[PDB]
Amino acid sequence: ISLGPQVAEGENVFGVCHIFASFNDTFVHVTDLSGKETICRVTGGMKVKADRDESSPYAAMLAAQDVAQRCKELGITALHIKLRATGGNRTKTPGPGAQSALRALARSGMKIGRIEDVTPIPSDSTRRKGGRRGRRL
RNA sequence: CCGCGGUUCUAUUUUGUUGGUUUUCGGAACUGAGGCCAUGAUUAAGAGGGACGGCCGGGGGCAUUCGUAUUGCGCCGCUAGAG
Repeated sequence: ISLGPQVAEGENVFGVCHIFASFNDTFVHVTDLSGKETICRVTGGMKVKADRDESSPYAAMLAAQDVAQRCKELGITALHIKLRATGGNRTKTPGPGAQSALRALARSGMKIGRIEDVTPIPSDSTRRKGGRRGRRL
């Protein structure tokens, strides 16, 4: 009770941290072992007010620390991690804020379980946006 | 190729007293049974066609099935952002 379980010292509680680290934004989302129930979600867009640094490591680590103190407020100790890119037909790589948010969570008194990639990879996608001539800049 | 059967006609004869001539008279018309030919098919193209045997191949047509992705929908969670 009291915003946490009654688990003894012998066993620790495992959360799940979805790090949707794309370009232009990074999501850190802590949930239970099914993901059905959520504890906290903080993103760079709601942490920086410059509209450009939504994917910056500066805003990403601040998001990670905020969900970290909230997780400790709920007594969450261990944390399996699911890293996720944009996926689909678009980019399949994590953005800049993945490593900063990951490092911030470790250094904020949290424990780390297993990191796995849940990036959506199509067998073969639909027509990707941009035309056949690419994005001529 | 060689002889022996097997048809229709025809240059000439002179069986000089006319007549009848035998003129098969000579040769050419159609053919059956033969003999002989060393009897008679160039080779099978590092040309081609076809067959046969085991494969081989995102070759093609039809039918069936699997995969996540994307988009949309319905609940649940949570915050004011998301893009």
